[PDB]
Amino acid sequence: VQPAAWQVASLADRYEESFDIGAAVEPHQLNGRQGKVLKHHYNSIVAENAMKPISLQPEEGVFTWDGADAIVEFARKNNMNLRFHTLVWHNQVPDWFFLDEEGNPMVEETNEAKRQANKELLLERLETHIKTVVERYKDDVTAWDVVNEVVDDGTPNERGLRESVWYQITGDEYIRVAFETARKYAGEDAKLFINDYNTEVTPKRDHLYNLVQDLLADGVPIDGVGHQAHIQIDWPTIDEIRTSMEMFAGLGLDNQVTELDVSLYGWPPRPAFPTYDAIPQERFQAQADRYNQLFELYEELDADLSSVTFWGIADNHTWLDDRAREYNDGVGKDAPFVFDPNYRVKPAFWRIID
Ligand SMILES: [Mg+2]
Ligand code: NA
Repeated sequence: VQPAAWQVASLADRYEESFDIGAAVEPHQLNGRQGKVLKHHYNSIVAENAMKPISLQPEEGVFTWDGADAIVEFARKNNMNLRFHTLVWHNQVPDWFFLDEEGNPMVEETNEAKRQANKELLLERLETHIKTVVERYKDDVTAWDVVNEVVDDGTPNERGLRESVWYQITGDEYIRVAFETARKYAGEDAKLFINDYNTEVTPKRDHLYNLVQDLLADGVPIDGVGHQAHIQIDWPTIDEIRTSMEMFAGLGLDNQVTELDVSLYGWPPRPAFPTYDAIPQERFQAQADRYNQLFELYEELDADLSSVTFWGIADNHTWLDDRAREYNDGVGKDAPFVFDPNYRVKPAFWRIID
């Protein structure tokens, strides 16, 4: 019988000399016990959804600020650092960005001259998006995910870049423009990150390594790498995680762990247990060991790691459940955090609080 999260020692306090402790939040989770857990264990937050491009500009010139503002207000009120997630991504990004002046998808265009025009139009839209959003949240955001997931899992081109709508339309230019615009409007002091998953493993790691070396050499402003750390119990290895973080630190970049979850399953996450109560104790203990080693590593690397954020708060809310449902016929429960669905501490908590 584990105690409630607000009854144990604060994680932020335990790691205050090492790094921020962060959580991804939705507006509705800012009160209640989620609220209470946040104020007690965390000194940083990020918007799980309320700040992605489609959440902020769903039609051109129509900005929808309420959710994001609610999160800001809460960070402000509770003296918490705030990551911005995210200025550019190829999902939860609104359709209108990528349509030509006659409403057709720019990617379908076959004329090399109109494509060039479409590239100028898209980059202009991006610049206008970035400038507006940054200008509003400039004074509260302490770290910016300028771009998210622009590096490919494979290698479809020279630079190892995701051939998303952004790249198909503009090559690598949106990346340069994203950072340069974000620097421009946020000021020299703002911390700009390139955020991604599987940063721990090659080829992707090397591509990002190469890419940030390139961009830096050309004076494109980029302060750090965001390691999503959607990880599993036995993968990636501790040595892979360290090597990625220490490589990027070698370049003078900051590292943050930005969306950490420790799934009870592999990839794809099958077989999942159908409910939390069905999850055998065995799995909470393998997770607990994984967390112990993971936070041993983080603390060891704390010279080069400023923030560790979980992609959620307690196991009642986690996108991993969508994945579990997806790969197990609509019924499936994961449990990635150190607090359970009822805000009680899990074996993993004790392993990282000490
Ligand atoms: Mg420990
Ligand atoms: Na640190």
